[PDB]
Parts: sequence; structure tokens; C-alpha cells
Amino acid sequence: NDEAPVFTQQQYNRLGLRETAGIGTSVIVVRATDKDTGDGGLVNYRILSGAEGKFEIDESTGLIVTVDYLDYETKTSYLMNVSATDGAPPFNQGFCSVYVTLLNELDEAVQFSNASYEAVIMENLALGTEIVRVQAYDIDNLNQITYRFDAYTSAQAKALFKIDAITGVITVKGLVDREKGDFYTLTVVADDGGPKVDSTVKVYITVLD
Ligand SMILES: [Ca+2]
Ligand SMILES: [Ca+2]
Ligand SMILES: [Ca+2]
Ligand code: NA
Repeated sequence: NDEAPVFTQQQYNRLGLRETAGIGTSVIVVRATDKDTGDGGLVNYRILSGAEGKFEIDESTGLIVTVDYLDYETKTSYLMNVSATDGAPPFNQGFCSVYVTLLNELDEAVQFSNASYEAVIMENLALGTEIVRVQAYDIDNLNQITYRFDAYTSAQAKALFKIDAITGVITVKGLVDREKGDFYTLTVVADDGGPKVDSTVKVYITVLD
């Protein structure tokens, strides 16, 4: 027991670890010195709490790495308790903690302001009349949404309506004639500039005599 291990820092800090970091990514290196000779000065590294199944420490190297995927939107930061135990009886311990905070990156989809949208209009509505407004909210809270009609929205309905790529306001583009169509189901995509499979909503437009 001549002395116990002392880490080089009380709290280690890794700030802005990318949440989309891959498995095995280097997080931070800890180090506890023990100036006893032989096995009394040889320390074994271990996490006691706080990693929540996302981090693993090398017992010998003291390197911490990730061990599955991270998520800013599920947990923004981690505080792990680490021990260093010397290699001979009586296995004296030393202690630190490790603070990891995550960098929010654009890896999530988008929510809309309702389940769907509806508009009831009359024939021969003037051009550029506002019909309804689609609005959506980047889950990631990084980007603004851009709005467009999806690929499968019909030529006929692309001729009659236009959505604003910024405001998401749908306006009258051409002349709505009842006999040509009294009801339209539009599909609006909200793009966040991100990866995800496209977030869409329905707009149901009804035309009256
Ligand atoms: Ca010792
Ligand atoms: Ca995320
Ligand atoms: Ca994110
Ligand atoms: Na998003």
C-alpha cells in the first residue's frame, strides 16, 4: 500500500462529441499514476457508473471509446465515474469523473403543425389567393424547412396550385373550374436539408359551386 493511484485530472472533459460518431470513436484518455514499483504501481482502469451502455474503457490503456450509437435527442451529456486500482494487495483505488457533452447534428426528421390540412374554396378564385399554410418544425432545431409538392402530385394540380418554398403558403396558381375537379389531395414535402426519408403531410382542397 505505499501509495494509491492519482488521476492527472479530477474531472476530465470531452465537449462537442459528434452525436453521429461511429462505434469505437476515441472519446478521451484517462491516466492515473502510481509511483510504487512493480505491481503496486500498475493500475487497472474501470467505469463504475454513468456510461449507460454507450462507453467502454480499456483497463490497461485508459482510453475511453464509444460502444453503440449516440443521440443528442435522447441524452445530451454523460458523467462517468472511473476508478484506477493498483495491481497488488490491497488494491488501493483512485477516482475521477469524465464529462461528455454531445454536439447536435442534423440527423432527425421533421414534424408538421397538424395531422393534415384542409381548405374549402369557391370556383374562379383570383390568382395568388392564399388557401392554407403548411408549417413544419425541424426536430433537430438547426434548420428551416423548405416546402414543395411531391413527385406524385398530379400535373393538373401542379397547374392549379403553387406552394411557397419558404413560407409553405399554398396559393392559387391557375383557374379552379369545378367541372374539371372539385377536390384535390396534395402531398407536401418538408425538407430540412437532412438525411431522412421524406416527411410528408396531406392537404385536402375542396371547391364549391
Ligand atoms: Ca500502490
Ligand atoms: Ca439525433
Ligand atoms: Ca440531432
Ligand atoms: Na430534422
